[PDB]
Amino acid sequence: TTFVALYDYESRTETDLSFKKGERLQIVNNTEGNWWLAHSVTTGQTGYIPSNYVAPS
Amino acid sequence: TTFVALYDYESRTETDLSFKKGERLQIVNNTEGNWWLAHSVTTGQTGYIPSNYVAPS
Repeated sequence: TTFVALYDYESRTETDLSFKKGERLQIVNNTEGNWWLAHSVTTGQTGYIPSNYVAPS
Repeated sequence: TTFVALYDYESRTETDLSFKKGERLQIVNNTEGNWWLAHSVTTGQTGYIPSNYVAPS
């Protein structure tokens, strides 16, 4: 499966991809899973996590 | 819904969350969508993208 960018995006970190509207992108298989923005109830810290590292309670 | 961390994770960028195995985490609503590792066919560059910025071809 190929995706098309709907908008321009500028990278904020060393790991995200900059792209322009119209680019064709393919999903890369990755053991970490998709990444989600999460809040730790335990510590109060907040940021992105790799989905394959967690499980529902 | 709450998730539990299955492993320790150390942050690599300014935006990911470090956590220890056993922490309780909640998903933050986010306009960007989940993030996926992608390869640009157009440019050859590779990195994470916000899913809500793309659509299937």
